[PDB]
Amino acid sequence: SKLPGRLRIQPALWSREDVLHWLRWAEQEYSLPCTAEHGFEMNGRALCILTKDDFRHRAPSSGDELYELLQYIKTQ
Repeated sequence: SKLPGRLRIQPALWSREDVLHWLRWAEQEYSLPCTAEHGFEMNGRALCILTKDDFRHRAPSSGDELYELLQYIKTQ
């Protein structure tokens, strides 16, 4: 329920591995269908430039809550 320590940095600094870790953490945290781990093959700087519509394109069932989760982490 608490964010993994490696993800406790501004997301623009996340590695590609961190992004994948984040998606797996979010799927567990939100009970999501798990069909999203391989639609964000990019690091955090790339992830942070995607729009909400891009998230919906890449994760049609969960993109909005993933985007909103990322937006919250960007405030931390």
